[PDB]
Amino acid sequence: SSVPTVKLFIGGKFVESKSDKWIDIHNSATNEVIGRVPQATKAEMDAAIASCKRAFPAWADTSVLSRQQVLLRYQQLIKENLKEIAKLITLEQGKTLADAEGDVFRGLQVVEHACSVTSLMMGDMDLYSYRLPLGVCAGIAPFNFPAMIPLWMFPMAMVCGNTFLMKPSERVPGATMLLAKLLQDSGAPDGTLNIIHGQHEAVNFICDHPDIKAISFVGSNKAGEYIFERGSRHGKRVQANMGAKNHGVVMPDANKENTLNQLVGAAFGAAGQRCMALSTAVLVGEAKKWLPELVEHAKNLRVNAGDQPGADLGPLITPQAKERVCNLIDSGTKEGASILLDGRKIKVKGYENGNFVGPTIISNVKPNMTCYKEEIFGPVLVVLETETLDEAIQIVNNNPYGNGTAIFTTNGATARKYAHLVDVGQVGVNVPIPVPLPMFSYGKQGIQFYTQLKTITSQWKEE
Amino acid sequence: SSVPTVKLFIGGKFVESKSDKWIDIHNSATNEVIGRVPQATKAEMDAAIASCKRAFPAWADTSVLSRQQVLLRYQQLIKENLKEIAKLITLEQGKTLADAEGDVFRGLQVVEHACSVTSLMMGETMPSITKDMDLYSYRLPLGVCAGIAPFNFPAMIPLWMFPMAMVCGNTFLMKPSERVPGATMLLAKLLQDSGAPDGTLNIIHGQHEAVNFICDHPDIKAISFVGSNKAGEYIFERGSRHGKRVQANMGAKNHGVVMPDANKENTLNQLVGAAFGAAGQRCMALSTAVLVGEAKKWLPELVEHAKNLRVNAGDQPGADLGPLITPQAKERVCNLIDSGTKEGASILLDGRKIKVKGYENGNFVGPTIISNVKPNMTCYKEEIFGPVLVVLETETLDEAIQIVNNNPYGNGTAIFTTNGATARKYAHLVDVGQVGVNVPIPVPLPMFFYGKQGIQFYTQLKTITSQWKE
Repeated sequence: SSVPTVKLFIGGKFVESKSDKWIDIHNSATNEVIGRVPQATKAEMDAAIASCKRAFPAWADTSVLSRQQVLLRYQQLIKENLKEIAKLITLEQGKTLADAEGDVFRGLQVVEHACSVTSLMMGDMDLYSYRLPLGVCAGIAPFNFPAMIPLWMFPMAMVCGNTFLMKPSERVPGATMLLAKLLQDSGAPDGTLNIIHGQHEAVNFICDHPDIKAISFVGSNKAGEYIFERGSRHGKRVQANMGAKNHGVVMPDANKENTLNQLVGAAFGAAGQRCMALSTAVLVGEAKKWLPELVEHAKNLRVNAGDQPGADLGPLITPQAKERVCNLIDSGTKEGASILLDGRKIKVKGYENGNFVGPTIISNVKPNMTCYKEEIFGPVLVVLETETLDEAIQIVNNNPYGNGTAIFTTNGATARKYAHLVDVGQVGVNVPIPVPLPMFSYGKQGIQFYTQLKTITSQWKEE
Repeated sequence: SSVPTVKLFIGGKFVESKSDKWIDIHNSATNEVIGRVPQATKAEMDAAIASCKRAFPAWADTSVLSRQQVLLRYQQLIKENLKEIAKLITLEQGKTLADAEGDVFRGLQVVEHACSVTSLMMGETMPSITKDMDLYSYRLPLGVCAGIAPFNFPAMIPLWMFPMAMVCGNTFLMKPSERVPGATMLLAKLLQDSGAPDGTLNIIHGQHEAVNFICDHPDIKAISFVGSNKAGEYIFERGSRHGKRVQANMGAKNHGVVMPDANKENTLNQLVGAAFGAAGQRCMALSTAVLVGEAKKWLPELVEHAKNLRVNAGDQPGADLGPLITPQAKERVCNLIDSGTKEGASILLDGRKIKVKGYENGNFVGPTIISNVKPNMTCYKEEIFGPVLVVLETETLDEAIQIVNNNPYGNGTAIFTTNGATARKYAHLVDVGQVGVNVPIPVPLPMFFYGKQGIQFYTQLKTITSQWKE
């Protein structure tokens, strides 16, 4: 009758929430409610913070080797229960089983990397370089890679000696809850990790509470800047990889078939619901003639539920995103954007009630049009036209923000020129996704962030 | 005389400043005008930025080995021109010859350290991560950089700041202090003599308007500043607004703690040398001290030692502390001492009425020791920036640690004791990164700037993923 509720995580126990506000988790494949996520109340969040504070000293006093072994056990458990995580992802977010498994494998690789770190966490002029932890940390997850967000923050935040208070995606909490259950089963001390669900109000609380020494967030630029400002206001550490559009340049000498295939796979893969999604492209020179074949390749994609075989792309997380992308495409058409493929009114047999949206391609887009300004975060690929490499480079640089940029070409001179003159953190050559996840502002940067330094100097020979 | 002006340095020529607004440089020992520093106009700053941008590409494409050679020749010239820089510093800033010598010595040491960033500038690569797929990262300069130094350390701070941006491949626009630009001009001349490509370094002089320009201009990528807390916070906020990365040392407050189980004579000597050292004008000055236990009964010995300090001009011998930076600084120090006295703090030692024979016109202020200070008093909250020592009375180490923690912009302190457990307790409880043990100043080298961290700051990473399959 009543769908199950999403439990919290305080003091090493999945306690139930007393809040009255509940959000229904609608299955993106059929819009069927499959869960209920509550909004953490003030008392619940205060108890979570108290548990994190009480666990901080004990967890920190332990040696780096104990935390390393705990994280190794957690990684082993994840590897054992990878199929469960994949099924939970395909159920909640509707992502394909293959893409979910790949995401879980990437998260496991990130965890392993976090484990491979050496004793670096420790670090008459007797001097020391003790790098002590910060304290109670927190994190906010977007709707792109919810199951993987905790796998980025928990390993480093813990091995560094800090307690974490996670804010998972209220619309995809199952994956994070399963990951936390596995972590607890790994043998970690009770109270080391805590989890609370909520909305913008919860983000405000987290950014306002003083005990929160650091916070990490990824997603839209608006929320990113908002969290950055509200955190810097309270004088606490903040780091966020702002989501941005990626521009995939295509030279005429590049491999036409392979380039088109990779573009159609990256842009429309998982309905473009990736922060590294290649939502934009630039056809240089004769590449303009590839629009018909690009549309054909896009059509060749097989739309189907994430749990069914042969599913190349899944539906949108929520119907609100479908309405948003529809309105964006309508505005683009009104402004004069020449659309070539329209998958908005797609009716997937057996799942018409879902948020499925077929591949969409748009050409003749200009930098001043809303299509180039607003982030689609959907199965839409806006195509631009240029006459020379310099034009494409300038167009890509004009973008206010960008995480990754790809250029398909076989000439080494052109590739090097593009990679050197471009102002993007990550540059890919013949690869639409330079890195599976945004590394540009973690690894070394994460170690430097989640820790501090005390240069204890002493000249104590006389006494 | 005509009070020779401080000409600018744009491109490969020391172009004269056409600005109408000028500031007269006064000698702190006699308050006599010795020079006129210009207030760079919009056109001059635009020309300097254009020169920096035009020089950037050639300096970046140049091999790092050539930049290291240039820095080596510059350090050699500094070694040769040590005495000249020391004399210019003693003249303008008013410090003692020994102070300027040590300043240039630390600058040269940091330059030498930076000269060995060759291995650090090298990138990394992983061959064949996937079939016919490779990965490699390139470290590249940020672009054009800027520097804003305080009235203290006109040679050490630039020598710590700009050479890193140079070796990293960036162009630097140094904004020297409004009060002591001569040393910076001499350093720039020496650098130009080192064979550095013209246009790589540019210097402009001006008031807060210059800082506003440097922070507002978009071409500027990174900005560095050292000095007071207010100016540092303002510059950091403006850079964050305009997107400029700013690294600033604003926690200039420093506290000293002395336990009864410590070397009395040596601790007192070190405190007297650090607090009143160079008239206590340096940012990282130990102008605050917390006396615990028998330190209260030792305070008389501290005053006796402070009385031994000979207030005399730097040019003359026996100079332990020189005159203040400006007469307004002396007025402010006197006002702060008077406020502390009115607030009930006993002035165990007074130096306001000091009169150096032959240099009364200067801004000389003798050692001042203030006791009975409390957290609610102004002398504790306000930064003195002078030869004044505020002494707060506490009973246990916990009280001193709490007093230190009450000052968040206090990233610097030291503890004097003999027990290792006490030192560990002080290091842990105190929320300060630079914690010293039986040392007056905890490694004057400040940071949020230099070393490998400096390279990371003045450089960026570009992850390149290339798969030349076919």
